[PDB]
Amino acid sequence: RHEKATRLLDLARMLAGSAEGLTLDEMAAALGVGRRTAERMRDAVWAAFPQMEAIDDPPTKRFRIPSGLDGVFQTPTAEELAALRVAADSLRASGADARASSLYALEAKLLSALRGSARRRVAPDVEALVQAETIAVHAGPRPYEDQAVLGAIRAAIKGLQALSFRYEGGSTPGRTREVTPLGVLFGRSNYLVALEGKGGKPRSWRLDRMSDLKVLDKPAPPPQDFSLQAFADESFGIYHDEIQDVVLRIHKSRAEDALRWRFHATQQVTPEADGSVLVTFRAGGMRELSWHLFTWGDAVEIVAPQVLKDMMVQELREAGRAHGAW
Amino acid sequence: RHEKATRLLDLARMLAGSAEGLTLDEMAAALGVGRRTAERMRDAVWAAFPQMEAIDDPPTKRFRIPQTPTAEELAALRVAADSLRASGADARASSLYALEAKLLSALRGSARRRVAPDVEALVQAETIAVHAGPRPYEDQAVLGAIRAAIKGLQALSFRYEGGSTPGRTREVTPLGVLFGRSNYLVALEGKGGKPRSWRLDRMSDLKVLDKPAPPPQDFSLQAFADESFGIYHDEIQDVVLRIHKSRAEDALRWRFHATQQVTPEADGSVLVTFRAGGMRELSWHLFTWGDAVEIVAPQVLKDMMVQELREAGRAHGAW
DNA sequence: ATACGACAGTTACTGTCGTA
DNA sequence: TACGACAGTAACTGTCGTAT
Repeated sequence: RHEKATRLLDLARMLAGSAEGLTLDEMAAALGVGRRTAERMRDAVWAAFPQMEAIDDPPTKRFRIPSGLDGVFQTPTAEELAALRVAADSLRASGADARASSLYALEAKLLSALRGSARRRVAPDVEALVQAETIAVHAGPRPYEDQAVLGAIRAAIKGLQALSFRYEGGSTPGRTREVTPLGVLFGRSNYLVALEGKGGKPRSWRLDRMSDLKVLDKPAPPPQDFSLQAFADESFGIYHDEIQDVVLRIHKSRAEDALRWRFHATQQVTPEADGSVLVTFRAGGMRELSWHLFTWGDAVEIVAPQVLKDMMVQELREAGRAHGAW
Repeated sequence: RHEKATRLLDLARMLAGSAEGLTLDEMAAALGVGRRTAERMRDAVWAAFPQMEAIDDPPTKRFRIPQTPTAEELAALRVAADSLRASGADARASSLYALEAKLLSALRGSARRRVAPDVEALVQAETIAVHAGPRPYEDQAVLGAIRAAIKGLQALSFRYEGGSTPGRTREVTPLGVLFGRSNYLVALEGKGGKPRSWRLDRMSDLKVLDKPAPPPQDFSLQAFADESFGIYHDEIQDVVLRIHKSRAEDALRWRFHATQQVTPEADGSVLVTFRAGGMRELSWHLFTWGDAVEIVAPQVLKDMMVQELREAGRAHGAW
C-alpha cells in the first residue's frame, strides 16, 4: 500500500535533520504510532539506511541519520513549495514584509538547490496551487515589521546584551528606557516582551513606538527557566490582567460549533448532558474577551467570573448609548 | 518484520537509478515478487512521487524518476509551522514541517549541527498570538480531491450536510479554497453568475468526476475574498465610517478592507471609506471600537449593529 | 501489450507481554 | 531497550480475467 510507507519515509526525514537524535518517544510522538511498531520502523529504517546511528542519552537511546537520505526524498514536492509561498504571501499581504522576506529567501535558495532542468517542470503547478488557495485577513493594526527594528532585537537577545530604546505611551511617554529583551510577540500590533532593569514583572511594549535603537554593550541574560510561549498564554490575547478562571454556558443553539471552537490554550470543553456546553479556561485580558463575547450574540451567558458581567455590560452601555440601543 | 514499507522504498531507489526506464517485465524479476504486485508498486510510488514519469517505447511501458539557509530562515519557517499547528490547521502545518525536514536532511553535518543549536534560541525568542475561532477542518483527504479537481480541471460531486438542501450529492465547479473562520470552498453552483461559498465542515463523500469542469479564464479568488468583509457574501454596501478623534492612530494604521481608503480630518476625527458586505461580521469588529465610531453609511450597518447589540443587551440585563 | 478488477487464501498490520 | 508471540483482523498475493 501506499499510506503505510509514506509515514515511514517521513520518519526517516524527521531523523535525517535532528542532528542530535529524537528519542523513540520523540520520534514516535510526531506519529502517535506506538512503541513496538516504532521499533519495527527503527529496523525498517535500518534495513533502509544501515548508516543510521544510535547514540546514548541515558536513560534513553536517541537515533539519528548522519549522512542524508537519497535525493529522491530530499527534493521538495509540489504542495510543499506551494504552501511555503501561500504563507509567505500571506505575510506580504499582512504588512509583515520582514517575516515574509525570510521565507521568500528560503524559497529562492530552495529552488536553486533544485536542479535547473527539474525546476521548470513543476514550476507552473506551484503557481496554479498558490492561486487556488487564499488565507483570510482579519482587521487589525498594521504590523510594525521593520527589519532595522528587528535586527537589533534578534541580536540583543542573541549575545544576551541589554537594550535601551525610546518608547511612547503609558504613564511616562518619551523615556528612552533600558530593558531586558526576552523576545517578540506578533499580535494585533507587534509587541516586545521585556523587563526594566531588575525587579517586577515582564512589561509589554508595542514595536510601533521604537526609536533610538542601539545594541547596548552591557550583557544581561534572562531567567533561564523562562519560555516566551508560556508568558504568551497568560492572557486571552494581549492585555495582561489578573489571570482569571472563566466558565461559560453555551446554548444548544451553538452546541456543535462550541465543541470545535478554540477559546484559549487552556480550554475545558465538556458538554452538559441537557444540550448546553460549559467551557472553562484561565487567562487575563477580560475586555478583549467581551469583544469575542459579542460574536456569540445571545447564545452564551457569562456565568463566572462576575467581573465579566461588569466588563460586558460596561461595553454594552459604552457602545449602546453611542449607537441607539438604550 | 515490517516488510511492506521497506521493500517498497527500494523500488524508488531504482526508479532513480534508471534515467531511461524499467518495465514491469523487468521490475517483477528484480524484486522476485511477481507481476500483479509489481503493478501495485508503481501506483504506490505515483501517489508518493507524481514526479515518476512513464517513458513509453511501444508497445511496453518504462518508468523512471527525475541550499544552506540562514538560521533566520529556518526559525521563521519553524515559527510559521508552529502557529499553524497551534491553530488546528493540520494540513498546512504538516507541509511546512515536512519542508523543514527535507532541507535539514540535505545539509552537511558540521553546518547542520553548527546552526541546529541556533534555531531554537530564536524559536523561543518569538511566538505568534493565536486567535479565537473554530478549528479549520483540514483533513488531507477532503482537500485532496479538491486539489485533484483543480489540477485536472475536473468537477467535484459531493454530499453536503447543510444549506436548506442537505442530504444528497450535488456537482459544482471546484474554484477555490478560502481559509477563514472555518475553511471554505468557493464554487459556482452551475456555471455563470457569482460564486457561492461552502463550509468544508459539511462536505463528505466527495468524488472527482471524469467530466472536466473548466473555470472561467478571468476569476480571482482574492477578489471574491475581498467581496465580503470577512466571510459571508452579502450585497456589497458602500461602507462609510467616522472614527472619533482618539483612535486615529490605530485606525490610520488599521486594515479594515483591501478596498479601503483612510481619509484624515481637521476637526479631529477620521473618515473611513471601504466597500464590501458582511454586515454582521463588521458590526462585530465595530463593537471592538466602543464609542469612538459613528456609523454614517449605509443604513443597514446601523441596523445590524443595534440588532446584534440589544440582542445581547436584554440578554445580559444591561438594558 | 499493459491497466484493471473480483475473489479465496495468506501473511503482514496493531497493541500488549514477556525475558537477557 | 532490544526483542518474540499471541491470536485478532485487515491488507497483501497471485490465478484469472476483462478492457483498447
